[PDB]
Amino acid sequence: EHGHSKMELPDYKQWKIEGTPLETVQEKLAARGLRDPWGRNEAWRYSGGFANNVSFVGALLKGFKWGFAAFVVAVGAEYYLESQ
Amino acid sequence: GAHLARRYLGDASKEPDPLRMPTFPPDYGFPERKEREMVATQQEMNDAQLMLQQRDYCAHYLIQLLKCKRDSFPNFLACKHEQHDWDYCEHLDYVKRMKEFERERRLLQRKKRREQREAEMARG
Amino acid sequence: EPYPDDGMGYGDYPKLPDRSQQERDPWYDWDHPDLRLNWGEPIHWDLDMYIRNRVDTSPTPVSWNTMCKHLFGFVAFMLFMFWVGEIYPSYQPVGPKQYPYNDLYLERGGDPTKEPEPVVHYEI
Amino acid sequence: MLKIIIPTTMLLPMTWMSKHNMIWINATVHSLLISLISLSLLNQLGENSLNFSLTFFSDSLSAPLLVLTTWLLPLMLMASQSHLSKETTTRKKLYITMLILLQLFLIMTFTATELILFYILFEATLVPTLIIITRWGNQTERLNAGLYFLFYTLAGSLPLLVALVYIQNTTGSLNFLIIHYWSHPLSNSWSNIFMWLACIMAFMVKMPLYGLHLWLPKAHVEAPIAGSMVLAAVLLKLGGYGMMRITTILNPLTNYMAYPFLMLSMWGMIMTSSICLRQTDLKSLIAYSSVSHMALVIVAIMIQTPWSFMGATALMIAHGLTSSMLFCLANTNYERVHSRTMILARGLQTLLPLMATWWLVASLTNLALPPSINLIGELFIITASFSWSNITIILMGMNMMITALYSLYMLITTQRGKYTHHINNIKPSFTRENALMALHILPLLLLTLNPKMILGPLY
Amino acid sequence: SDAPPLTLEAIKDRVLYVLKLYDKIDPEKLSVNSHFMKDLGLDSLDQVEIIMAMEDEFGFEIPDIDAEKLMCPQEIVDYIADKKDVYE
Amino acid sequence: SFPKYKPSRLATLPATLDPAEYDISPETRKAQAERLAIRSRLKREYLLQYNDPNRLGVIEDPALIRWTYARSANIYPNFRPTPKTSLLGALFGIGPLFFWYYVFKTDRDKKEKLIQEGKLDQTFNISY
Amino acid sequence: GGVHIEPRYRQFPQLTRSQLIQAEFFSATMWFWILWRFWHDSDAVLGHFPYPDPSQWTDEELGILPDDED
Amino acid sequence: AFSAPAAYLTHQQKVLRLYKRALRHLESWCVHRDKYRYFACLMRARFDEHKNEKDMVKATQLLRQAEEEFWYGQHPQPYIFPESPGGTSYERYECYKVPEWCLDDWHPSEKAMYPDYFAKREQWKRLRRESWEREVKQLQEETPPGGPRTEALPPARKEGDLPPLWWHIVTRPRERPM
Amino acid sequence: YRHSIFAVTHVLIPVWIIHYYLKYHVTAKPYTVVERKPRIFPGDTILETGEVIPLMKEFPDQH
Amino acid sequence: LVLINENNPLLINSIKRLLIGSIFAGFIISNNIPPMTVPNTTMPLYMKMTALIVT
Amino acid sequence: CMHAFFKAMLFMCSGSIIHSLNDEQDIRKMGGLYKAMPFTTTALIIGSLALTGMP
Amino acid sequence: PDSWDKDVYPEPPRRTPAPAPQTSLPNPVTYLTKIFDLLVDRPVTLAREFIEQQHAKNRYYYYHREFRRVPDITECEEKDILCMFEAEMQWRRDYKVDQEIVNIIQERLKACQQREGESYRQNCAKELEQFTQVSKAFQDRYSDLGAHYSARKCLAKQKQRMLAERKAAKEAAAA
Ligand SMILES: CCCCCCCCCCCCCCCCC[C@@H](O)O[C@H](CO[C@H](O)CCCCCCCCCCCCCCC)COP(=O)(O)OCC[N+](C)(C)C
Ligand SMILES: CCCCCCCCCCCCCCCCC[C@@H](O)O[C@H](CO[C@H](O)CCCCCCCCCCCCCCC)COP(=O)(O)OCC[N+](C)(C)C
Ligand SMILES: CCCCCCCC/C=C\CCCCCCCC(=O)O[C@H](COC(=O)CCCCCCC/C=C/CCCCCCCC)COP(=O)(O)OCCN
Ligand SMILES: CCCCCCCCCCCC(=O)SCCNC(=O)CCNC(=O)[C@H](O)C(C)(C)COP(=O)(O)O
Repeated sequence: EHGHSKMELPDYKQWKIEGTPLETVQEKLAARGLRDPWGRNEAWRYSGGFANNVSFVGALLKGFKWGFAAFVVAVGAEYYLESQ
Repeated sequence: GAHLARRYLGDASKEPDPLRMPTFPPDYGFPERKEREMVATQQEMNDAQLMLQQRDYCAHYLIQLLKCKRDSFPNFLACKHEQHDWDYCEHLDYVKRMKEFERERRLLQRKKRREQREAEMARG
Repeated sequence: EPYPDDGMGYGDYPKLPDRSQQERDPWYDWDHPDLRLNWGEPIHWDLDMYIRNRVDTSPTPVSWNTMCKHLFGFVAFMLFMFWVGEIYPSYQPVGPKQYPYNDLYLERGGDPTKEPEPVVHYEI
Repeated sequence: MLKIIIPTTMLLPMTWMSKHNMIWINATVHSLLISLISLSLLNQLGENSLNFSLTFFSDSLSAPLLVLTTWLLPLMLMASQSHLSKETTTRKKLYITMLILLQLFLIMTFTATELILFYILFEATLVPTLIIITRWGNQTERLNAGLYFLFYTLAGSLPLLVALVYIQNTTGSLNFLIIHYWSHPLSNSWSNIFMWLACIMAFMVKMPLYGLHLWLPKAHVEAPIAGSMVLAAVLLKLGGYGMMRITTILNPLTNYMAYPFLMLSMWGMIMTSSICLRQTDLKSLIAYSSVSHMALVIVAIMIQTPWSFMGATALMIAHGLTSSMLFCLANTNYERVHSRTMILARGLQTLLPLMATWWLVASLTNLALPPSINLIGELFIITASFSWSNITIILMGMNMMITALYSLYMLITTQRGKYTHHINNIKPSFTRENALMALHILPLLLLTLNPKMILGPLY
Repeated sequence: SDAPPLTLEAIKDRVLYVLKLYDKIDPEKLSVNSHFMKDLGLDSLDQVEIIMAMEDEFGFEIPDIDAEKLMCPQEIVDYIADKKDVYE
Repeated sequence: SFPKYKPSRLATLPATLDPAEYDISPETRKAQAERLAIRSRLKREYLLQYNDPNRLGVIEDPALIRWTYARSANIYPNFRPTPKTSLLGALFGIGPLFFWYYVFKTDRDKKEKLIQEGKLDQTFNISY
Repeated sequence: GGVHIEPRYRQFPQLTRSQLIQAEFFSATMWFWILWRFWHDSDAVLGHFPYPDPSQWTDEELGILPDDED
Repeated sequence: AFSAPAAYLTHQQKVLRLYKRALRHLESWCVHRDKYRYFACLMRARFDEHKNEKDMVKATQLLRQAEEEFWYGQHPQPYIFPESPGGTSYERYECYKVPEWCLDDWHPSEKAMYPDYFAKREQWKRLRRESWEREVKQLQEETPPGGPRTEALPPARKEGDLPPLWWHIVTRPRERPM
Repeated sequence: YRHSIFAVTHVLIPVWIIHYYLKYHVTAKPYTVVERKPRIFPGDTILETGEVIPLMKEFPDQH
Repeated sequence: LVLINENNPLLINSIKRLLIGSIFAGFIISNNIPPMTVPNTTMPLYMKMTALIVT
Repeated sequence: CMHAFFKAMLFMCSGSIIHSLNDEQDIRKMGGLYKAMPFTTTALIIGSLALTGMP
Repeated sequence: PDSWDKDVYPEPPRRTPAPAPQTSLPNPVTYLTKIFDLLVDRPVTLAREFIEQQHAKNRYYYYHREFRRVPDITECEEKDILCMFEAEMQWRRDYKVDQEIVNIIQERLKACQQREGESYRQNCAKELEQFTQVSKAFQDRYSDLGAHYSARKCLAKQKQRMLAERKAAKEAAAA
């Protein structure tokens, strides 16, 4: 059992510079009077699920919400049980 | 840390060095001169065989902590009152060591002041 | 170009450049790819010295003289600063630790038949 | 002892009346049988010795060397079985006769209760070796190697005869028991200094000492395989055995006459270990390794402390077995390659895995890895020399590091890497070579379990 | 590893995918046998850039002496297949 | 302007920074042609000897045999005693021996003197 | 041992819910443990015993005489 | 690796190689893709401004300060592909490449398994045996007198002929034999 | 079943052999197995004698 | 060519065991062994937090 | 004892990344793996926080 | 066990504390010890009993060899090789016995040091003193003899030491 499923490559017209920080590169190259021929080739790095990035601090607190909820629940349970 | 900066930037003889302390007799301050008490004898401390560096004035609380840890073994956090008591006694010992350091510092201050006053009176 | 006609027994053997053997063209189709050699070509007198498993003279991003200067300076500065810090140690504002039974005389070495001078501790 | 000497003698008529296609089988079987008989000698007692008769005696120093000598001959036959395929029956029988004569002379040498008989057989061991080297040798330099091996030994050993007869004239007996019991101090005089030099130089040349080792690389390189193993395993131990036997009458002169030889050995160990690093030949590299180990043994013997003697005996046995194994492996490589050059054949581990395992084990043993007897002897000598002077540890540690370096260099250059492309005659290793390596290595890992059998009389 | 056994048609599809995103050349005009210097009017530096793009996309790097003499997508595909030992 | 790369014995000059191949003359091109010619001749000989189905051995390399002979068996016949060779031999073969002898002699003399005075504290030194 | 996951070629790879919930659970467990221990054991970081101020110590308990007695 | 080298590199080849190295090291310096694209376009701009220079003395005067500037800012730890001569997995599988001729030494019991493979092996061996005899003569008659000048081999010209010296190029073990 | 036989031929049998070897051969010779004497505190009772260690002297206990 | 995949029980289990370890083993071992060093009970507040501040 | 746990964790996570990225070790070629490899990134985050000395 | 004499290898009475469970939480140590006893000690004990009862059915003895005393090298003639041989063998046997005595003292020292735990510096003073005395005696007796040691060399060392100490004593008394 191996990876044989006849994968199909997507259409080449999907990748566009729009919605990516390649606009800034294109604009500052046009200001001095050039263009980047390979701009679309890497648009896939900013198009799909990779579009949204997370900051370092947000990365550190990966499970803060669930842990905080569980901690509050446990503290309340201990408070209401020990007071007996 | 400030004392290190004061010693290595101000006057060395102004305040002591840890190696040679104490430099004044214990009876210089007050004449009653109460003695420290030890509640653990040689033999029971030897049987508990704590450590050579753990056989200090706070040994009885350490022995009680060892007894509590040995007795209630499975519940490894059963006994904390004696742990806190031992920590408190060690804190008090550190406070007494600080008292010794500051006492020596002020005694040396007054000794320098006395020497300076005597020299000024002789010169005058 | 043979080695100079000195006492040493090089004789009639070409003095190939001291260029190493790791930095030969790694993409050429050598007859011996691991050693980067061609069949029949003259062999350096010191091939066993340069076999990519030993000293290689590959050019480095930073000059050799500046590399040596920087490394020696870093090591010497570290040693000098360690000695300087040894001259000026770092400690805490406390007196020496106090141990109850004649500075634990019996527990350190023993010799119980000598009756050492008894050291008493100053409560403060 | 005659229960050992007589069968070795009977090996000759057994070989000469064998069929043309069954000499190897008979020689191997009866040599192995003889080795079993020799095993009985190992059970030494804490008292004097096993004084068999007026002519032969066995100690706990002679027992391990005797067992190793009797054990080596089957391995020599299995090693020589390869390159003697195209040889006539008479010449093969002559080769086996030379090997048997060498074993008989060594057996008679190692007991030799009298020193003159010891010297006579000690020089008798020189003729079959020279014939083997100069007759069944491949290269054209075997003649010069034979001349060097003969003359280096004989020039050193000729004054020894004069010294021995002089000692007999003054002392009155050369029996080793009487010599040991009636020993008297040697005064500090020029005559006594020259007696010391005469009695010592003959054994120091054969060990060999650094500066007189020029004959050893030639003799080891140009000799056939069997000559190489018998030189590296047993013939080098003759000098050390003689020195440890004869230093009983040179006290207290040695206390200051050992300085030149101690310095020479403690520096030549480093020099030859360094030489091993830059070597274009395998057999030469192994020969220089043997020189380094024997220099360490010289230092140990000259220190003259109980730990020195124990370590010297252990190192003797261990180095003999290890050098024999290494020469075997080099010969197996040379037979397929026909070149005898380290970098000509590379990456043989991909083609011959089990021989790569044997190479690794032999290199590890040569590297003095614990708890093998190599490291036992090494460490005993290190501690004894440290007691002698605290500064020797620098030289000994440098030697240890260089030894590890050149051992792993030998392993890596010939086993690891990419195979050479233009060699396509690397046939799979035969059962004979694998059995030879196994019989070389298993006794070492077995002796590491009972070290007291090889620690000498001062155990 | 679990790396699929990439085949010739997959290699050709990837090559054309990389080329069609190079806006200096029009996707409609290009073919598997199209040249670079003449049929598409590309500079030598441009050809070096295409070679480096395929280098980055395929994860293996082409030596200069072999990269400077690849002028068609078909021979690039053939070179990659020869490097990676592709049957079909 | 940028700081210059100064080559050394163990860090040689890069080919790109080398100026020999920027001052190009027709004789340099001729020399490169001859070098490539002899290299290709050797390569063709090796490949002809290498792909032969009849060959079932090791291709003898004259260069390797020549190198081994030069390294091992050709040192003495080309040796001549000169002041440089003689001085190097005397130094490297005598100096270390006497240096180590002096060091060990001094150490052992000091130890023996301390033993005679008895101030060494040799307690528990049973094994020797 | 696992499930069949196929390559994507310039799209986000498939993610099974198992790994997502497992990673979220373990991160939540770590943060809950940290918060719980900080709640119960606050002195392990902030300290439990005040640091004495040596300047505030009067000369009476330090055995200092007013520069005239000795 | 495949193509035989020339006796020397032309100025164009030097310029192209310098361009490739400069772009690679710039990519190594500029980790992110947008920055790399921006600075690669800037480098291409500063690289093509001397494209149309005519005299060769000044062009050779250039590409020298260019090499010095490259050596000054070469990112002493560049990015190397894993299979490159500097990569982390350069010669990782070179210990698994067992030569084809080893199969000639297999025991008949081992050859009993895989019979079809060994039949095709015999067919290939016969093909090589005839092709070598043809190739030696073809190469002998094709080479110019005085020895070859470059290490480029000619293709097969007749119908049944095969390229000279093909056996050890065709029968490479594999890229990843195991 | 796999783990059941594994714990028998890989764990139980070595335990049996080593326990036999230590109990009846290693401990036969003196000083082969030496155990650190257990810590004795105030208040414990000794199995061998039955005597009770006297307690402490009631140090002043505040906080 | 995205080949990202971790859905293998071996890797997940091996990582999660060390995860539970690196979360709880420090507490367990610290509180489950007898004391062998004199505690540093009293310390200046600025020096008490020096590790956290510098981190 | 503590370093054993968390450093073995870190190396196991690094090996997971290397295998998932087709034997790539340079961090210049690792991009967005916080969402692509959730268990690996959570394990690496926990290991790094333990290494740095998180209370 | 009675295999070894208790006087030569002394052992303290090894007093041990009694279990004082402070809590009702069942400790795993006692349960593990009970199960280990049940499924390890019982089969081992049965096997040992079987082996011992097999041994008892065939019992035979081996004896310790006793050696007579022979004149030392001090009352041996100059060249009487037989008396020299006997004295030399006796001296070697005494050397081995002395070595084993030192080994016994070292074993006692190591055992005491390990047993006493953290108070080894105090509770094993007697063992260290015994080892010091025995080591000094052994060093005076047999040290520095050399690899080729013999009874004559040891006697010469003893004579030289006696001369040195007699000269020192005479100088001290005459001072
Ligand atoms: C379960 C058992 C485990 C242990 C088994 C141990 C077996 C050991 C076998 C190996 C023995 C090694 C050889 C020992 C030779 C030295 C002793 C020998 O010289 O003694 C001789 C005697 O030797 C024996 O008679 C012959 C033994 C030879 C054979 C040994 C057994 C193995 C032989 C295998 C040969 C090949 C077998 C067949 C292969 C096809 C002469 O004795 P002698 O000096 O008068 O004794 C005087 C003292 N007395 C009066 C009390 C006797
Ligand atoms: C080359 C490879 C190695 C070969 C072997 C090397 C080993 C041979 C070296 C010989 C060992 C030492 C020989 C002599 C040792 C005695 C100590 C003496 O040398 O020192 C001084 C001696 O002074 C001078 O050395 C006198 C001798 C000088 C002549 C000897 C030749 C010196 C250089 C020759 C080197 C050649 C060696 C190789 C020859 C081929 C001390 O003076 P003194 O205390 O009053 O006399 C002590 C002796 N007494 C007590 C019996 C009276
Ligand atoms: C690999 C080459 C090694 C060469 C080794 C050669 C050197 C060996 C050492 C010297 C050998 C000759 C020594 C003589 C044999 C010993 C006999 C003896 O001890 O008797 C002495 C006699 O001593 C001598 O006669 C010695 C004379 C030496 C003459 C030959 C010189 C040979 C070379 C000398 C220097 C060599 C030393 C270093 C050699 C290093 C190796 C090259 C006692 O004389 P009596 O008559 O009894 O006097 C008592 C009344 N007062
Ligand atoms: C971080 C590292 C930074 C490194 C910076 C490196 C320095 C950058 C600046 C380099 C300066 C130069 O351009 S040095 C300029 C070198 N001289 C010339 O370029 C003259 C004619 N050039 C050609 O003919 C070429 O072939 C060409 C037309 C380019 C292509 O041709 P193609 O049609 O075959 O593609």
